[PDB]
Amino acid sequence: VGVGMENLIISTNEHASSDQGKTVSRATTNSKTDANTVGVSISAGYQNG
Amino acid sequence: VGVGMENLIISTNEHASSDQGKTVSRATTNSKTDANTVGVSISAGYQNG
Repeated sequence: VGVGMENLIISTNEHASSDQGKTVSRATTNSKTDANTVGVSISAGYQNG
Repeated sequence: VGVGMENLIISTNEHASSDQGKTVSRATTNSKTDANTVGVSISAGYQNG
């Protein structure tokens, strides 16, 4: 009795995945600011004096 | 009866994974602001008086 092989079949055990996603968002911002400025200027020249 | 070994084969049981991803997004912003300023200036000098 002998055994002969006629075909070899390979099944790869790899895992494949796919993902699909959607996002919607809304943001609201309120801002409040105050500023203070102090300035000093010195000028000197000759305009008819 | 004796047993002799001719080859040793090692199969490492480590898990390898790869991931590929793409993203597209769009944002829209609307802004509204109001500002108020009050200023006071004092000047003193000598220009023909």
